[PDB]
This record gives sequence, structure tokens and C-alpha cells, in this order.
Amino acid sequence: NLRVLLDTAIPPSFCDTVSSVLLDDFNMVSLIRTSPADSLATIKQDNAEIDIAITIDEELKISRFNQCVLGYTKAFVVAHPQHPLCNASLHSIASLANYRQISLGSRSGQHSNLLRPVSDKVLFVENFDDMLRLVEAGVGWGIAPHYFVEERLRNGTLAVLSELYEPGGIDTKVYCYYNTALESERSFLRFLESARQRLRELG
Amino acid sequence: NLRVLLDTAIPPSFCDTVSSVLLDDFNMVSLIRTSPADSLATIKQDNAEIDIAITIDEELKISRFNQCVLGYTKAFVVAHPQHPLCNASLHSIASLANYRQISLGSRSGQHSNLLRPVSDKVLFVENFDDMLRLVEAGVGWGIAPHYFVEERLRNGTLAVLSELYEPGGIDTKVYCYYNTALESERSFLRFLESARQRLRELG
Ligand SMILES: Cn1c2ccccc2c2nnc(SCC(=O)Nc3ccc(Oc4ccccn4)cc3)nc21
Ligand SMILES: Cn1c2ccccc2c2nnc(SCC(=O)Nc3ccc(Oc4ccccn4)cc3)nc21
Repeated sequence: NLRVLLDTAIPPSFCDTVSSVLLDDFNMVSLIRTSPADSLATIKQDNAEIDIAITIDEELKISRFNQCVLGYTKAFVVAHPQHPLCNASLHSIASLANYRQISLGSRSGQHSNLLRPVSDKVLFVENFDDMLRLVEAGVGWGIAPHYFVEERLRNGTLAVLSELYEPGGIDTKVYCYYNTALESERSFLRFLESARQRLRELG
Repeated sequence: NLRVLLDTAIPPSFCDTVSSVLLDDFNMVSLIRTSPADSLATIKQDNAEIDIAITIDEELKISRFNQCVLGYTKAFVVAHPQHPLCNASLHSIASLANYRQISLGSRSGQHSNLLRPVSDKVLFVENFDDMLRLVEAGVGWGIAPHYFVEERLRNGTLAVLSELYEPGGIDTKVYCYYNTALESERSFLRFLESARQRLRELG
């Protein structure tokens, strides 16, 4: 058995890439979604007995685990078109601190620098669906994965605020935290390459 | 007068891109190198009266300033070829914690998550030259900008340790911290685009 964590920020396609690859070497292969806010929190419980986390979140040293980049994935800051900040420009791209944000919450209650919300006006949720619902009701703005918002953007339901901050949306790194145990074994090195490849070329 | 900070991690070519662009709008334009470890520390002194910092370092809210991405730049983890970790593989890519690192030091004495060294065996320096000298004498490993190490890598003097962590070297974001003042003024928006462009296409 090889237990595996992908946070909800990882595209569902990546999910297809990994899985295929792993079954080449491994016979029993359990997959687990989690909020990016609960990813590292989860693996840090020994009982949870995770072997491989694929998450966007960062933490420097975690006991028992090693870290590496698999690649990068986009997110966008989004709101209801009519949302005050509709107009995108730089005075808006500091104003966010003043507006209500819909950020992911964490079991841990705590957030990492990467994921801790930016405004003091915050409304916590567990997953990006809860988030985007509330945001479609112009209740706030929020950041969510590219994949989640592709649809709604074309279907004029949602507007982007991010561009004048990071054009092309906000690239963030995808980490593989893995059990030190695996580092030696070629089984993993195999995954890692084959994974990495199909992620970039199709990233 | 427009005062400008580029940390030493920013390529010297970028330096050419910015400068040209700014003089189109601005008549007096002072440029200032700094260690990436002193970049933010500097601008936070009001006396230093900086208008625009181009740095790799991150900090969430800084009073008086706004933040945005200009792009991404590579670094590599390097050592003397004969260095114990020569062989690169995953057991090495946790072993770094155990080896002597040559990290940048800071006037501030303090380091940000991004820049704070990884091993407990550390030797501080001010600039990447000091660093790479010591590293060519296999005294430690260290991370340094792509530009700094291109030469020496081809000239077999230095070996890379990073690949199996982040292949293609370690992409990190380049930030523009800028005086809230500028946000309105088109002069800057101009810089920002024209800058951004020539940085990516030639990144
Ligand atoms: C980074 N990131 C992802 C990346 C990729 C996928 C999911 C997430 C994801 N999901 N949730 C959260 S929590 C919110 C937070 O605190 N971060 C945040 C970071 C950049 C922000 O951009 C701007 C834009 C204009 C002006 C100032 N900042 C705004 C907020 N962050 C996420
Ligand atoms: C990130 N970064 C730059 C980026 C671009 C340009 C300059 C620097 C630059 N200059 N100095 C410093 S200080 C050292 C530190 O604490 N960071 C660090 C970060 C990633 C590391 O990679 C690996 C590799 C294998 C296993 C584990 N980690 C190692 C150390 N960091 C820099």
C-alpha cells in the first residue's frame, strides 16, 4: 500500500497523470484529496500514515519527510464582474486588504504564509466550490486554481483582479513531500520523473 | 529623482532593461545594488527613501509599499565537483542540512523564510562572489543566481546539486515593491509593462 495526498489546488488532470504512473510499480495505491490548508497538517499526524503529498503549501523542515518541486500551477484572484474592484488597476491591487476575502480555512486553524488570507475581512470555507459560490454572489473576492475558474471566466460569471499583479495568473510551485524511506528506492525516482514530465509538457 | 534598488540576485541584463525604460519618463534615476538579504531591510528605513525595489525576497505587508511580480529567475545549488554530494541523488538532497552552506548574511542579522539558510552548518557572506570563491574551494555548497554560475559550470569548476529537486534550476519570483504614491501615475504603469515584457521574452 502507498498512500497519497493531492490538495484540491492540484488540477484533476494531474490526478490522472500520477495514478497511471504509480500503478506500474505499485499494487495498492490510495489517493486522498485535501484542502491546501490541511495538506501538511494531515501528513504530520503519524496515524494518517501518508507516503506522498502533492500540495502547493510550503513548510521548511517537516520531520520524517523530504521535499521537491514537481512543477508550477496557476491561480487567479476573482470576483463578481460588478464587484467594486471590477476595474482591476493598481489602487485595487492594494485595496484587496480592505475588501472581504473568501479564503480556505484549516482544521489546524493556523495558515502558512502562502495560504494565510490577505485582508482582515475574511470568510473561511473548506473547498474552492464553497468559495466560488459565495464569490459569484459578489460577497467577496478569492483566489482559486486555474482549472476551477476557466469555465466561469469564459461564461462571463467571474472577473479576474490579478493580472496587473501577475499577468497570466499567479504561478505557484507544486511540492512533493515524500517519506525519507522512498528516497533510495528507484520505484519512486521512476514516478517522480514520469510524473514531472507529463505535468510540465501539459502544464 | 527616482531611487531604485536591484538586489544582486537580479541579472545584470535586467539592469539594462529597466534603466533604458525609466529614462523615457524620468530625468534623474538613481540605481542601487544590494544583497537579496538587505533589500527589504533597506527600503524599510524611511531615510533610505527608496521608490522601487526589484528583489527576490518576500514579506507580506510592508508599510508605505505595494508589491507585484515582474517575473521569475533561476538559481542553482552548487559545489566543488569533488564535493561529497557530487553524486546529486535524493539522499544528497536531504543531506544538505548536514553540510556546510555558504549563505548570504544580512545587516538585519535576520533572514526571511526564502533566504534563511537550510543547514545548521553555515558561513555568512555579503555577495555571491565571496560565496562562490569559498565554494570553489569546496569549503561548502551554496545557491547563487543562474547568471553568476553559467560560466563556471561550463568551465567544469562548479557542479549542480539542485536538479533532482527542481530540474532546470530553481525558479524564484522577482518582486517589484513600489511606493504606493506611484500606483496612480501612468509613468510607472509604463515602466512596469515595458520592463515586464523585455524580462519574460528574454527570461
Ligand atoms: C497563492 N494561492 C494559490 C496558488 C495556486 C492555487 C491556489 C492558491 C491559493 N488558495 N488560497 C490561498 S489563500 C489567499 C492568500 O492568502 N494568498 C494570496 C496570494 C496571492 C494573492 O494575490 C494578490 C493579488 C493582488 C494583490 C495582492 N495579492 C492573494 C492572496 N492562496 C492561494
Ligand atoms: C532561493 N534562493 C534564490 C533564488 C534565486 C536567486 C538567488 C537565490 C538565493 N540566494 N540565497 C539563498 S539563501 C539559501 C536558502 O536558505 N535557500 C535555499 C532555497 C532552496 C534550496 O534548494 C534545495 C535544494 C536541494 C534540497 C533542498 N533545498 C536551498 C537553499 N536562497 C536563494
